[PDB]
Amino acid sequence: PVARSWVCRKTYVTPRRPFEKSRLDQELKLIGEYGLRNKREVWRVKFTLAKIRKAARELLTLDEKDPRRLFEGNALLRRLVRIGVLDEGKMKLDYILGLKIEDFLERRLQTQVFKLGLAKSIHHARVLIRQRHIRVRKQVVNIPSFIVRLDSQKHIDFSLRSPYGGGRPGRVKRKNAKKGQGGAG
Amino acid sequence: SLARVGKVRGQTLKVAKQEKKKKRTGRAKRRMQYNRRFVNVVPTFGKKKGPNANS
Amino acid sequence: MIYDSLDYAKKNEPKHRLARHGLYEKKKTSRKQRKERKNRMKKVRGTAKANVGA
Amino acid sequence: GKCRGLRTARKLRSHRRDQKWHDKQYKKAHLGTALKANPFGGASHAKGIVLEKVGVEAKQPNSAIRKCVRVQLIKNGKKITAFVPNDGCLNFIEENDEVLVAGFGRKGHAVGDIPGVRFKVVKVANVSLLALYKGKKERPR
RNA sequence: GCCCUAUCAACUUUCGAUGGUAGUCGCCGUGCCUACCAUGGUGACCACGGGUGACGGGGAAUCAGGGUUCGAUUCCGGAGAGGGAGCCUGAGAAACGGCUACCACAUCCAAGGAAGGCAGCAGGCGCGCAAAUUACCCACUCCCGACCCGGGGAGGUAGUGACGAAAAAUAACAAUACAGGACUCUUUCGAGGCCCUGUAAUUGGAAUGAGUCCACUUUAAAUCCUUUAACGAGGAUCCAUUGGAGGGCAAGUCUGGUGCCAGCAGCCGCGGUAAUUCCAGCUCCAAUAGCGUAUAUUAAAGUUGCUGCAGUUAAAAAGCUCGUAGUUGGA
Ligand SMILES: [Mg+2]
Ligand SMILES: [Mg+2]
Ligand SMILES: [Mg+2]
Ligand SMILES: [Mg+2]
Ligand SMILES: [Mg+2]
Ligand SMILES: [Mg+2]
Ligand SMILES: [Mg+2]
Ligand SMILES: [Mg+2]
Ligand SMILES: [Mg+2]
Ligand SMILES: [Mg+2]
Ligand SMILES: [Mg+2]
Ligand SMILES: [Mg+2]
Ligand SMILES: [Mg+2]
Ligand SMILES: [Mg+2]
Ligand SMILES: [Mg+2]
Ligand SMILES: [Mg+2]
Ligand SMILES: [Mg+2]
Ligand SMILES: [Mg+2]
Ligand SMILES: [Mg+2]
Ligand SMILES: [Mg+2]
Ligand SMILES: [Mg+2]
Ligand SMILES: [Mg+2]
Ligand SMILES: [Mg+2]
Ligand SMILES: [Mg+2]
Repeated sequence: PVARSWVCRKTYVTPRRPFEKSRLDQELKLIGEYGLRNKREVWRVKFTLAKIRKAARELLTLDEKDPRRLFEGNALLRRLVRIGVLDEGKMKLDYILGLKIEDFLERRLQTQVFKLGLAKSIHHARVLIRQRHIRVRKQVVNIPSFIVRLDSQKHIDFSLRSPYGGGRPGRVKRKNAKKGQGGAG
Repeated sequence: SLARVGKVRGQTLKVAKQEKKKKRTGRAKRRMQYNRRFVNVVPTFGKKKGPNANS
Repeated sequence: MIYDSLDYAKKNEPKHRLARHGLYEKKKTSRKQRKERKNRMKKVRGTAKANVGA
Repeated sequence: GKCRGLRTARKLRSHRRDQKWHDKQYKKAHLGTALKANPFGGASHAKGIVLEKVGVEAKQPNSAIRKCVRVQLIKNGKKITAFVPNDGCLNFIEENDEVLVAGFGRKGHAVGDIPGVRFKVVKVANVSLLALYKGKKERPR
């Protein structure tokens, strides 16, 4: 009689044929390029795109002036424009069908860290966002699966640096009484 | 027969295993794999071997 | 909340919070030694209920 | 189909309802006495007690003597030929112990070269056999 | 408006079965039951009788469209407190954390007698392939009462917890030690670089937590998380396994042993003195904090076929006509 939720859902589809030779290549360039840690993030993105496409391929099944299609396709294009993939001049529900995987990977924040030149490499990115060195719009960010608010913003808010001066004691204050007073003098 | 039990494993030549550097894991393994496939090497001549083809 | 009156505190404020500042002593016996005191005070009818506990 | 009327439903359904009984996977799994005569009784594992160690020849091109263990079960009292998978792991099994038998994997059917042996061995005396074989664990002495 | 069976085809009826009349009981309507008369009622459109590892429905998993299988389990509605019958108080109970007896199981005894029911929360015994703390509290949501004020193992918070599901570490860079290339060249080689990729256990001081943990905070009392001071890693030893490398199916004709022996292998297949398949080294792969092995199962299965199967020789049309139900019937 407890008061809980009981609601979860998987978000990655293992494929059907396991050992195609050509898929492991394209699904290796989509790892070595955007600096990923496994294949689940790939399957997770392709399934979120399949959800977008299959809903659109249910609405294009409908005639014009469908009161359902008007509300749903028009708020769908709002949900894609505000994550900034389609051109806002191109509010027209035929360009959804020409939408590849890279339209979300380019909008990952790990690439906008590489492209905004606020880093060195791509693999230096995940170590930044691990080490609490950035923020977005005065809100600290810890995750490279955070495409959010396409109108974006940079770092930092407030962080006082002292990692090695507040490290080894200036490299000065250690040699006072260590093997010096108790030996020769 | 039931009286030849454990002949070969009992009578192989036991050699100690080696002791070397650990293999990088995580994304760094995937990165080294990306590094040995596309961006640096070219198809040189004739067929393409396997990556273990010590022949 | 409000700052209105010192005396409305004990009137419309729960007693776990008055004792943050400190105005309310609680009990010192748990509920396991209260239920067994109660049931041992349920076997007997008469004056001597007060006679058997603790 | 062969009849195609508008109100011929009790002919179709009382024809399919008979001709389903001539399937093999429907008759073995669904109602019938296969779940009755399963030595496990419709489950995936069973404990047992060893009574003897025997070997079985192999069939054609092959020529060997595979190793098998006659087991009597707990929950019924029947008798099973098991199988000792790995090399030389017969020498870790002593008489009158308990073994945990798992089905082989072709759904109660003869496999490979071994004539009529359904079931295999997973654990011995509550010690996992891959560790007793490798060396991570040791028999409780 | 329902699951399997014709190796269940005829059933019910002075033992109320189907109806008429007058009554009794009961909250009211009736064979619910007595008294008197009549002989009828269901059934191949599957009655009757038997099974069910059957609790029913809201719904869950896979799915083109059709559908198959699962719904013991937090919501609604019924049934039952070892088995069966009986009854009090009370608006309302055939109640069991209420009583009266039998049968089965069972306690204390001075041997005269007495008392009991976990399929309530915890926890043991047992059976098993198979499933957690004899902890804390009325503060939250709510319920009971004579009632602002006392209670509630209903309930809540913690402990166990790899059923499963989401997010996410195990490194990042720079200098020149070696190769490779479009770019300038030079008849090639070299070199020259508006841009390098990197490769070695090469060297450099970077940038942090896991952990350690004062102090708040959180909470009825505490804890985790969250915020922070001091602390805290270069083979950063603060170290990633599980399976496999004949084909199907990604990937060694590498080396050393046994020599149809021991063994692998879901299937074809390997082993008899040079084994790419065995036991081991080296190397190599796929998934990664997860992976294999069993079993139940759905898709693939147009190999159960209404959409959508076959019947000359492969499995397959009664030896032949007649014929009541049934199914379908010209303008
Ligand atoms: Mg493949
Ligand atoms: Mg048809
Ligand atoms: Mg065979
Ligand atoms: Mg029900
Ligand atoms: Mg279909
Ligand atoms: Mg089906
Ligand atoms: Mg109810
Ligand atoms: Mg009674
Ligand atoms: Mg009752
Ligand atoms: Mg009671
Ligand atoms: Mg009892
Ligand atoms: Mg029960
Ligand atoms: Mg109360
Ligand atoms: Mg309760
Ligand atoms: Mg936990
Ligand atoms: Mg916290
Ligand atoms: Mg295998
Ligand atoms: Mg191997
Ligand atoms: Mg395989
Ligand atoms: Mg199946
Ligand atoms: Mg066929
Ligand atoms: Mg024939
Ligand atoms: Mg004939
Ligand atoms: Mg004949």
